[PDB]
Amino acid sequence: LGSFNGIAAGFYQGNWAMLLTALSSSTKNDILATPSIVTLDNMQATFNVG
Amino acid sequence: KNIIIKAHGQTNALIVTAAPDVMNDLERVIAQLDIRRPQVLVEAIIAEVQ
Repeated sequence: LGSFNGIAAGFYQGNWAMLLTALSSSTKNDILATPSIVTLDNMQATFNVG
Repeated sequence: KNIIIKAHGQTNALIVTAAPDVMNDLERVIAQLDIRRPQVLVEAIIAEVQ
């Protein structure tokens, strides 16, 4: 129960029972990276972040 | 004696201090050796079901 998510509905009429179970889950993720630099032609430049 | 070719790399230009009479055999060949090059776009696709 500590981990459950969603809904479920308790019902009891004499001998029977039933449990409905459902959930909806979604997740969205975005990123963007724009680096820029200058150097001369023949010599290499390098760049890093993180 | 010989043909000594030297390349600069820092202006990206090369020299020819070799025969002063048949250099034409070099101008023609470098002229046939400096040419824009086309490039190709490759994409592959895969898909399966289990």
